[PDB]
Amino acid sequence: RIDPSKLELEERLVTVNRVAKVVKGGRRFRFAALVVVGDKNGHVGFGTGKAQEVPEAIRKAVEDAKKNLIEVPMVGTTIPHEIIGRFGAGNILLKPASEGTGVIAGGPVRAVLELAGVADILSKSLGSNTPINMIRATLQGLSELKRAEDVAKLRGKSVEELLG
RNA sequence: GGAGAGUUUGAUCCUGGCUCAGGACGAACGCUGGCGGCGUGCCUAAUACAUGCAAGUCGAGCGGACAGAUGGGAGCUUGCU
Repeated sequence: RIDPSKLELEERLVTVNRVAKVVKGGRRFRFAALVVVGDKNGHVGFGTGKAQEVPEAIRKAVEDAKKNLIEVPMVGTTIPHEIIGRFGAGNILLKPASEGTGVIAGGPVRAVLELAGVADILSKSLGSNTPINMIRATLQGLSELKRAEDVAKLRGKSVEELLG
């Protein structure tokens, strides 16, 4: 479903890109923005930020962030299993680990996983070093996650039978 | 038990290069330098070497030399032979 706006969003920015456009006179410098937005309890999202200024792009990032959020399973403050997302030439894989392992991730990706609350991820940016698509490389993989009690309900099977 | 970042462009994504942060040296150089353990210390020339030492041991394997004086005796200077 759609995640409601009845939460506590923390919304720290990642990068700012100044982005041009060439008219009869000369250039026109605007700014681009993207802000990873969420709580620390499993809801992550973002939106684009476009303006003619610095701070109003920060404002309009929050709108589509509250229009588009997504939820992640938090089994033991980890991802419950291993997955590899492949959206648009930026491959970023996701590996779970033990609870002491911290958050080892790429630059913009590290400002995503701490905005999940999930603190145990190994990852490695296989694909390109572009900030929009690396975040698209994360949530697309995080969308394809599964829960332990859910797939047993999908299989019509016991949850403990998935473990033993 | 797996971090990435600058760069082609007016601007964007890819693509693709190199660059960079890290870790080691039997390392050298520049500048400085108080000490203590533990460890290494000719990779090039297996090129040439002054000087000293680096493999001898058994007299219970053996002949002889080699000193020896336990005493014995000799010639006298009492110093010796």
